[PDB]
Amino acid sequence: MTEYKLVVVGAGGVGKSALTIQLIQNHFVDEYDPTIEDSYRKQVVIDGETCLLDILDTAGQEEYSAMRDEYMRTGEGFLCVFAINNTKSFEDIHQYREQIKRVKDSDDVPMVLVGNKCDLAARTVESRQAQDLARSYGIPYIETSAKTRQGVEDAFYTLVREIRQH
Ligand SMILES: Nc1nc2c(ncn2[C@@H]2O[C@H](COP(=O)(O)OP(=O)(O)NP(=O)(O)O)[C@@H](O)[C@H]2O)c(=O)[nH]1
Ligand SMILES: [Ca+2]
Ligand SMILES: [Ca+2]
Ligand SMILES: [Ca+2]
Ligand SMILES: [Mg+2]
Ligand SMILES: [Mg+2]
Ligand SMILES: [Mg+2]
Repeated sequence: MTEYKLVVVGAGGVGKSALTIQLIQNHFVDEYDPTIEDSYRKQVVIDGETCLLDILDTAGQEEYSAMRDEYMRTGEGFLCVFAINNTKSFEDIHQYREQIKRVKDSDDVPMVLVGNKCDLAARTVESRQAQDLARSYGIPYIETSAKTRQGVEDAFYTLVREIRQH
């Protein structure tokens, strides 16, 4: 069957792991344990296709990011995650996208922009600002909450749909 290799990237603490674990394991991780490099694999049916998701959950903390580029280079699509209550994480997205372009050696890489923690009201990134960023990259913007599950399946499945367009 088809395997989709997804890679989740973004600044430390934005909820990359919590999103991936909510998708795969159906619970919310409340604590913050910084990631080095973890992988998850699950067979799912997406738009009627039985396929295998292979998801790489990467480090956002600089200290734990050694060799992240070597993990990223295998990816077929990238979830570029920021938190809607973390303006710096949103600003960081451009540098993650530049890194993606470098590791894939391409200006045309399947990606989705994800604004996580949308259950929180300390919003400093308005939807329209992120919509505009995503538009400049030619990709969709989706908001998620790893805590409530809002948008979680949609974000990952949208990334699969973006890979299918390439
Ligand atoms: N309210 C709320 N908290 C969230 C959400 N997603 C993650 N968090 C919280 O934010 C913290 C960091 O989440 P985590 O998934 O570890 O972040 P990360 O991006 O994987 N960090 P790292 O890059 O260091 O591995 C945790 O305390 C987690 O519970 C969300 O959607 N809503
Ligand atoms: Ca594949
Ligand atoms: Ca929990
Ligand atoms: Ca390269
Ligand atoms: Mg993590
Ligand atoms: Mg503002
Ligand atoms: Mg699209």
